[PDB]
Amino acid sequence: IDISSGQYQDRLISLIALELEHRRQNVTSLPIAAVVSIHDSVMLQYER
Amino acid sequence: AETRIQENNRDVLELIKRAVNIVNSLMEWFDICYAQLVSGDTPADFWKRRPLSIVPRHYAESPSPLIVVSYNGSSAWGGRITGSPILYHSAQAIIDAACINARVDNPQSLHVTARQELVARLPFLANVLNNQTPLPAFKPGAEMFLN
Repeated sequence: IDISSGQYQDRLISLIALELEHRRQNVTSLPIAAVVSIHDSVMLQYER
Repeated sequence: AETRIQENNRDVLELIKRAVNIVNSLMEWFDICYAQLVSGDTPADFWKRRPLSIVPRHYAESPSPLIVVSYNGSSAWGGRITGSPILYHSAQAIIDAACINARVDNPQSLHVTARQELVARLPFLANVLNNQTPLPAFKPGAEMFLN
């Protein structure tokens, strides 16, 4: 038993949330630089 | 009322700013130095550290306001140290309502209920309705022509 069936549902929900946030809001209070900064090292640290 | 209006306006401005953000598209040294330099005190300096109160009352007889200064450190008239000061209220709305009830300005020609309400609300006004110590009209400045 494992949880590998809701990946597509989570991806589509995240995409819908992002598109509605872009259409209505303008990020601002949502941290967008910290996530990019941490992912810049996560991409080369977690996959290797 | 002005404070309530100001706080409502500031709350409106704060909520507008929040909506815009969400959707876009300390004299101790100074006192020591003053004491060292001036080396002299006057009564008109201790009250300068706290906000003062000015109550001018001018008139057409002479162009000079009647400035009134009240202590801020005491709960006197006009002082604001603990909360709402004396406002001298709850003594005009009832009189205005009584006068406008029968559309008659003079309270002498009012109803019995209005007279009873005025007596109950104003204990000092009960001495006029009984018609004691008769005097022609109400002329406080009678000494001149009387003499």
